[PDB]
Amino acid sequence: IVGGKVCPKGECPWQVLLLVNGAQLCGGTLINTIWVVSAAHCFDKIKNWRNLIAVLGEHDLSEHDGDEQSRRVAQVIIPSTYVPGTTNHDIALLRLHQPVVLTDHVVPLCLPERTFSERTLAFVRFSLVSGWGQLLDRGATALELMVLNVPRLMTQDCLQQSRSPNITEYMFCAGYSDGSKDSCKGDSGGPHATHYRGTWYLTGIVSWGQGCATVGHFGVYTRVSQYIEWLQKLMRSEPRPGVLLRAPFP
Amino acid sequence: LICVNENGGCEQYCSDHTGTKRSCRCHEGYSLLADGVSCTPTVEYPCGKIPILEKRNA
Ligand SMILES: NCc1ccccc1
Ligand SMILES: [Ca+2]
Ligand SMILES: [Cl-]
Ligand SMILES: [Cl-]
Repeated sequence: IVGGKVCPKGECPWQVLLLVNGAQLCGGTLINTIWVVSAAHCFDKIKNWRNLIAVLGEHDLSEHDGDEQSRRVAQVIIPSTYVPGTTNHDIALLRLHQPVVLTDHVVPLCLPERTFSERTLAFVRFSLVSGWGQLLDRGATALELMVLNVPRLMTQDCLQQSRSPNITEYMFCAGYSDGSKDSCKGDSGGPHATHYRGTWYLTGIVSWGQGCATVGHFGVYTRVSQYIEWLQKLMRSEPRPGVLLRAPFP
Repeated sequence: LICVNENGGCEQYCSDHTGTKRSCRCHEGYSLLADGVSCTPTVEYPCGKIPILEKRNA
């Protein structure tokens, strides 16, 4: 995250850290006790699917304070329409091997109904994006969880204000074109969370951009509203042998 | 009332029904109050609420 602030410990309780062989891979969002939403592109280069770990309750990566909960990732589900190395359909649904225990420091973000998300949440101007990604373009990653308030743009306006992948109906733009504030490498997969009448909801996934905090460009986020029914169906399904599962979309 | 305007007055989710009818609903871990619009937690850790801040104003 570029140009944000430290998320006070426990104020981003749905944030997930994904690790491969102990190394930071990506972020994610807890949506109930066994399910995490992340970005498909995070898994393009995974060789051993059995070394993926999700950590909940994380805050300061330099220490252990006892609020952290680590789980093996039992399933990584990606839509059939996602093509590795590209930007469209950038979403993954992860099943944890064992549920996390909800606590003051581990709480799911609400996955909204599609209609609510499209008709109401899509018009809330500002939303929070968070992660332990790079603090600057070409810079070191964060040791404490960072958070940034970003305004959403209608895609027509994003394209007009921007100056290369298309912005599809499965994406939206948010942030700033002055190079000061953006999500960055390492934040991929993390939440774009939107507040409405006292409750927070998952509206986007940190996905891509032209570099990070690039002047003349905005951050691009997976439009989660397009995937609500796909996600809900998969969460009712029984697990299958083998971690990676490609599931038909729609 | 209609769900596309003002969320139909619902705190959370809204369904339009045949006639001038509307039903609000709440996410799991919440129940709908008698006003027909508000949602109140039914569990300790409902989704989308931040415990340390909910306690900070309790
Ligand atoms: N917000 C731009 C971005 C997202 C993910 C990775 C790199 C850049
Ligand atoms: Ca820690
Ligand atoms: Cl099934
Ligand atoms: Cl496997």
